[PDB]
Amino acid sequence: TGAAAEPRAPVVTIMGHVDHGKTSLLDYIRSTKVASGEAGGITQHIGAYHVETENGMITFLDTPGHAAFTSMRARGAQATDIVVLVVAADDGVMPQTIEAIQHAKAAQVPVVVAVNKIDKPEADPDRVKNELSQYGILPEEWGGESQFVHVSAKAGTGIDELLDAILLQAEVLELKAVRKGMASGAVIESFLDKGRGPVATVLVREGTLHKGDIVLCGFEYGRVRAMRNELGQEVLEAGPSIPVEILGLSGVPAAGDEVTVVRDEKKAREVALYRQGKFREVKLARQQKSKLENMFANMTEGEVHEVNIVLKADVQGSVEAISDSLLKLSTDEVKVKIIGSGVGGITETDATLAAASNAILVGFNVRADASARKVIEAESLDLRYYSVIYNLIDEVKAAMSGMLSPELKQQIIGLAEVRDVFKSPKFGAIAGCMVTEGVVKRHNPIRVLRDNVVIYEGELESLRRFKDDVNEVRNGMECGIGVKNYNDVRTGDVIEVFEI
Amino acid sequence: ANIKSAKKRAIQSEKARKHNASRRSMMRTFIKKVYAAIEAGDKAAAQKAFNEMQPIVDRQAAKGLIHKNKAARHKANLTAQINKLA
Amino acid sequence: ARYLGPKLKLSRREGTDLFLKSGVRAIDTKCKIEQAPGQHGARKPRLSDYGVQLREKQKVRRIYGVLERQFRNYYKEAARLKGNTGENLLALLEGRLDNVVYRMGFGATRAEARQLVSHKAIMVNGRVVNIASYQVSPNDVVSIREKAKKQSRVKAALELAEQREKPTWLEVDAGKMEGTFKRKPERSDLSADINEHLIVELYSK
RNA sequence: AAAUUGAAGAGUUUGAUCAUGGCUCAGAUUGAACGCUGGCGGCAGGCCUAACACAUGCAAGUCGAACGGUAACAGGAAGAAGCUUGCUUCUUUGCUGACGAGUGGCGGACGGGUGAGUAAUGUCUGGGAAACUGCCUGAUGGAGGGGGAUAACUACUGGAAACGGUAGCUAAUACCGCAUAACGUCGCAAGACCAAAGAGGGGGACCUUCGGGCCUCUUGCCAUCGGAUGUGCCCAGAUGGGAUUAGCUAGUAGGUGGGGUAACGGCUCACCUAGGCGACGAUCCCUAGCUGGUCUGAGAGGAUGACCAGCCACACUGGAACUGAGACACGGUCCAGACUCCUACGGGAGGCAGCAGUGGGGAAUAUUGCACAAUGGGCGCAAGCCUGAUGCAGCCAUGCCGCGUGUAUGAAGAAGGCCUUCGGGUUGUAAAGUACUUUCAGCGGGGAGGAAGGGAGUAAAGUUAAUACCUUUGCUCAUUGACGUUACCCGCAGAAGAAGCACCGGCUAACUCCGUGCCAGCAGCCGCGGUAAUACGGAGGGUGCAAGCGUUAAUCGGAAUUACUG
Repeated sequence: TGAAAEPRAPVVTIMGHVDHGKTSLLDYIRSTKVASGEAGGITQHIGAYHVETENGMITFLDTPGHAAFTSMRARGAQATDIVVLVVAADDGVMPQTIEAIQHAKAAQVPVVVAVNKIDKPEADPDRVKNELSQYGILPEEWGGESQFVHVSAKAGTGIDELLDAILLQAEVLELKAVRKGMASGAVIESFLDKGRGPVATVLVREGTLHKGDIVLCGFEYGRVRAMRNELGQEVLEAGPSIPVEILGLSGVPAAGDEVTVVRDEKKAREVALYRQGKFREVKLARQQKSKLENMFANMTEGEVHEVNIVLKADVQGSVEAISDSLLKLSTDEVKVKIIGSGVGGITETDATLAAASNAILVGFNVRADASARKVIEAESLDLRYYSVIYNLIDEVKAAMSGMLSPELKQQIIGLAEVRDVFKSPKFGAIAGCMVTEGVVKRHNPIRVLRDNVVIYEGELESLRRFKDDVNEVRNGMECGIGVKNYNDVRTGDVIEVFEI
Repeated sequence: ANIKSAKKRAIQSEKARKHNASRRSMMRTFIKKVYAAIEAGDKAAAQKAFNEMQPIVDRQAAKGLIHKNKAARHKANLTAQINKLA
Repeated sequence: ARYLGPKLKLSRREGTDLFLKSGVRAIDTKCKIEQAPGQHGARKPRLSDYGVQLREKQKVRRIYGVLERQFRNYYKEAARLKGNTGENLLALLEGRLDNVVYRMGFGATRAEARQLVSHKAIMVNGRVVNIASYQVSPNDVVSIREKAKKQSRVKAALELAEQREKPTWLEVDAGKMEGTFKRKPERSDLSADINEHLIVELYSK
């Protein structure tokens, strides 16, 4: 209330094809350079960092661009007032970059861009402008108000222009916020900690906070125990501009959503439980449909063989995002499904979950609990943690590829022609043979054919030469053969034995 | 130690420990001289040694290094034995 | 915490008038008094021994407006107290303020009297008592407080009261709208088709 | 006067019966959970599981009236100046209000947490004799004269950090001699031997080296004998089960002597005797903290040991002692182990079973809150500082208790629903209508108590050279509440914002229709379901409870079904 309007620091997100040195732009401004200090060499996580530079104040947010992160780039666009798209003259435009174009226009967020490489001689700006000209986005001096910036990103060259454009682009549009009032906003990323407990990184649209104030995120509710901002361990107050990690919530909330503070917690309890009921009702609803959808007691074909996986990732943002990419590798032949996606770490009921149905237990980042090790070490299971999602997406596929059992044809072991049949009481017949090629074996299957068509098929029961009854006969050595359930032996036909 | 005074107490108790150790070692020495005389059968050496020992088992009692009763037994015990021989 | 539904149903189930309405009307012109509620009211209960005990306890509870928990606690206290337990139960009920307010005629019903109490219209010894179950003692003086004295409910209530049998153990001044709980009522003061010993039997088994 | 003056039975074996005998129900109780539902308040309760592991804050300090002291901030000052001549900013100097770091004193052995270990260096009951015991207390005397050090600091230097190395230098209520020394210790006695410390408040002649002397009172220090409280020790009885455990024991049992403890003692050692325990249960094995009490039962019993209080034991695991009146130390030390954190790679650091909080386990158990205002603890002469003890607040229907969710009037008794032999019955005075009330929630207004003290002055007594000071007791003045928007009282608006849960075949309070058809399903026990199902599922109606109601779990009861009573 009061309709108080105060200026704020613009929240900016950056998108692109992987490798435009999107991270480098931030770290150089931050004077940090945390890049390539982490596993994978690339940024697989989202974070927001506010810096203090003239003129005024500005904060930076970044999301990696990959086929896998469909959700993160979608949510990051609508939350930010200004979007930046990194582009390289060497890279040009790529299908991941055009994917970022749609997120800029659909979120009706104004866009400014920067050329990443002025250092390399084979890199030219004119190529970037013209090729992206075809797309309505990124006009330059054509009356489309969009401005291009040329930065070294390694050289650390201004930048002066890019920074100015960003400040100006936020300046030309009216900045609306309020210093005091009812706090509200969105959640960047949520994860689970062992000592601290469940936490969330929250952008506050209206900037206000207090240790005693009750906060409600999604269907989760609770009082804030403590506040943490970036490196700073404790902050007393937080404005609509700078982001602050929230702590003390009941449980790990959704990867992102609208958060609203309330006066009293008791009034907010019924509301939070109400959202759970709807989410549970649709959960059972989608459960009944998928099972009844087949309209039959089983699958019409032999794809029934499937693989199960168990996943718990430390961060809440990943489990929803990478699972979508994990359902992309799914095929009709082998079906893979996720069971019991966790908010973090590992637990007794999780190891029990993998005990009932055979599955691989994997985590984006996790450590084994003291009670967890006892169960995993006892029963036969597999515990594998992966720093990057790419090494994970490859091996799950590997697990699936192995599952397959296809025999498309075998290699004959030997081929033999039979002559001068003999009579035996046990098998009913013994066909004298002469091996023309290869080696005949006992338990290997055979194909009996006459005039190129197969008269009969079977697997050898007895291979006997003379009274020796040897298990193996080479080529051009007299040999003997008999089999059960074969009535008629005729000369001129050839028996083909083949290994499997 | 974690607390300010806890740190200080450990320092003081170590000083006291080295103080007490020194005086206590001295005292037992002068007690042992008496038992050694006794075991060699000399009245005089053992009485003489008892007279040097007396004031210091008494003093260390007054000073809390030992209790009064300990000082007394030592004097009682040695006195018993030395008299029993000469 | 209070029975809020239809009242004559209760009378109809127990087979008697429970005085849950003012008494301005012959009860038989307001309901089918001699028939239980429901589709099968005409049906007769060939009623077990447990049944007669239950219904008698219900009857007394429904007269005084007491739910089970409080009434059981009333039995416990009657039992603990010296002298006949059954009679002690009725002393305790009859000593309730909502009840006494009704008997002095300040309320047309115990329900109405209870509302008077809850709504801070009743004083005991010139002190405001607003809880219905307040136990009233010999020599206490309960009164309508000055501001509640012009309520027309109270005048009507005192008129009807004047037409009921007049209780011995209360001295009521209708003009002042004050009255005095002289003494605990004896057993002989209270209706004789209440079977306390049945209620006593129900709660000992 | 009163204060254990109290005790129920039902269903189910059979065609039926009586007996036998188990199963099952009605009852109370719970640190509960789950399902449906959910308005307010008072009081209580809240990790029963992993004695699993823990990020972060906080949970033990305080005294300048013991001491050298200034680095912070605060004034003050010869003298620098802000100078617009009384307002002042900085250079200086501990001059003082205070106070970081340091020595020193007292407290860190209490308060708080847990129940792992322990069938006995435990607990309970009742007794013993060989002992110590800070602070507080009564008694009687000391409190003399000296000495060598040291942290801080200064200079030089090593470390990433933690924390060091050299040499200087200095104080004390730190530390040590010497004297003094009995109603003390040793000794038959004669004799021999043992301690200490100052610091403040005020002041009359008197005066100096202007520090004080000296006068005076407060307080601390030493000795010895007591009191009080605390603690150590010893004996007897009782305090779980198992013989599908019957033998156990070399410090073992005792004796002598030396040593040892605060003290008795195989506590320890040497020597000697050959004992000691055990079917009245030793040894071994399993389990477990004990009690007051708690729940149940008419009782006798049975079950049990959260919350409150007493004792014990433990403090990451195993071991150890140092300091101290007290510890083998919950936020001390050392060693070893398990584990974790920091690191510039060389080295460091830590222990939530304190209060919050986190991960984990689980069917399941709360906020990283406010305040020292009150009671109580530590330090201090005090003022005061510290106190996650405690007082309070938040969360959860977890339980107990209270209250509300309206009161009265309202008939051919409407519409709708339900049953019906279509006559009518019912839901039902229920609803609508009509008046009427306003608790509680909402909103404004006012306003107890938990506050005793402590602070300035004042006056009187005891003091004393003294009207100082000190201390006690009266007087006035101005003040101290985290809870707090307190309890409670007054006003405003309108029935307005406040009803669900299980059950209805017998046991067992509550019956009909439709659907289904040995299916779908119910089910505490018997037992329901194949065309009339009061037993399934829906409906209408009804019964029982009610901010709860059901289901599950759990102890005792009924069970005279371990029977001492019986």
